[PDB]
Parts: sequence; C-alpha cells; structure tokens
Amino acid sequence: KSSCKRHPLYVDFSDVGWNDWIVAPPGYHAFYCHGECPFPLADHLNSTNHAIVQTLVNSVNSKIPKACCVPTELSAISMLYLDENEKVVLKNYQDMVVEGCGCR
Amino acid sequence: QCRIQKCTTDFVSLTSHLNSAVDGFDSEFCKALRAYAGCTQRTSKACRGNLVYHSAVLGISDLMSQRNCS
Repeated sequence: KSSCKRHPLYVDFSDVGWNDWIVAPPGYHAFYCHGECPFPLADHLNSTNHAIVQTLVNSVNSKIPKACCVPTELSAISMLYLDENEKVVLKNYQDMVVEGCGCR
Repeated sequence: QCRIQKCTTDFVSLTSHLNSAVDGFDSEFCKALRAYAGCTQRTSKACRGNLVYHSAVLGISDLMSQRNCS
C-alpha cells in the first residue's frame, strides 16, 4: 500500500479545546506522517542504520515489524497566550509543524 | 517554573498495575487520575503558556469519561 509520505492536517484550536489560552493563531497546518516503510527507506539520506537493519530483518522474518513512518524534519511556530496580568505574551513552540517524513 | 513533567512521571509510576481486572483497576486508576488532575491543578498558575500542561488537562478529563470516575 501507500508508502511513507507527509499528509495534510489543519489543527483548529477551537475544535481541540485550546481557544481559551491561545490568543493567536486560530489554528495551524501541523501535517502528519503515514505510510509503508519498505526497501528503500523514505528520507534514506537521514534514515538510521537501525531502520535499515530492521527492514532487512523484516524481509527475512515478517514477525519483526517494518520501520515506522514518523516526522524526521520539524519546524517551530510562534503563538500568543495571556498571563496572570491578562497581557499577551509571544512564545516560540518547537517541533510543531512537519517538514519531512522518514522511516525510524 | 512549570512542574508538569513531575505530575506525569508520578502518574506513569502509579499506573504500573496490569490489569487485572478484579474489578479492579477502576478504583486504582481513577485514584491515580485524580492525583494527576490535582497535581496539574496545583502547578496551573506556573504552566500559563505550557503546551504539555494544556495537553495534560484535556488528556486527564478524556480518561475520566472512559471509565467514569470522580
């Protein structure tokens, strides 16, 4: 089936129940990773030797599962929140958005 | 300073009981859930803009629904 790819995902903070503390943005394009990790591995330039060993082990013994499609390149986003003084505060939140997917 | 990791680690420690159910883990897990909920509510003022905290509150009340506790 479909190999390891990045897929769209818009996180609306109001649907998730975070509109009460996040002033801005109303949501964000987080994305998600999903898909089969057969030989050769997706993001093979950065993929771990262990994933290479495990997908080889899987090819000999199906009881051992293949490597898994997860975010391998992430990016941060700036958000606004209110503090005790009811004042808006900017903070950068690390590894919020997926830039690339790979097998791990 | 936000002390949310302290609450989670304590909860992960207390929730090391499988499974049974007698039944069971309902009176055990909901005690662990309330302890966690209480700990997060105590560090509430310090975690004003902490993502891991705001995820813990929605995570706790989600477990409180299934199975029913409090």
